Amino acid sequence: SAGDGVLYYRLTDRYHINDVVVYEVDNTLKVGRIAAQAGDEVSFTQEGGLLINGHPPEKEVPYLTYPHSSGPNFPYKVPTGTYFILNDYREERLDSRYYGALPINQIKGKISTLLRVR
Amino acid sequence: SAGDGVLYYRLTDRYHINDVVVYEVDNTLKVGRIAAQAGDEVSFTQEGGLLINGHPPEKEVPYLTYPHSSGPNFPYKVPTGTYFILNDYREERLDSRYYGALPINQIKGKISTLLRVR
Repeated sequence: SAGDGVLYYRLTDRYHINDVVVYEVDNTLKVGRIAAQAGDEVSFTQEGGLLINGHPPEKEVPYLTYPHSSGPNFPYKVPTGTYFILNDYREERLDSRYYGALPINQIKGKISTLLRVR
Repeated sequence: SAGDGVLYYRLTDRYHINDVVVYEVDNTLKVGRIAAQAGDEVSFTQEGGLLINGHPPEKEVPYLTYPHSSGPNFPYKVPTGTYFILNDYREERLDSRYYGALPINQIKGKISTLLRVR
């Protein structure tokens, strides 16, 4: 039946690494995770491993991560006030691997919970 | 600082028209709204108006809605067990206007609240 169509907001102080966000690139609203923040250096191994400040993150064990051929040069320094976003399905490479890190106005908010039909 | 990276789920009985969902098309996680459900007929006016079962929905007043040239034929009958999804920025036309209505396995869940930095 008809819902009221009201998406609520809750104000928060800051985002965290690993948060699931709604992000906007090319006027497209997508979902991904914050992988790095201002000042971080993002790099790749040839074996598909993400490196952040020269360390392989513990939470990156599950992911096989390849660059986009037209994205930024790497190693990549995340600018002030921006967030480096990665899709959890890493073979959809049109995240910060193509766009670079995103300014905060392009982060629409964090998803803490999804409601889901069984 | 580092968050725990846990997205929670809450089980719900069903989705509603106008709900904001995370949806998957071409292995891409996107955000849009449920605009129509199984059995509904979706049509367009030339002036950019969505019609659902031959009525212009009250909540469609704000939206200027054009077809994708390679999407389904319209009028379009929403199949059993599927959801017709529209992006709120309607000029990003790669929603059900291109893909058709989506089966439930391609609806990842409903967003009720976003957490957002001021």
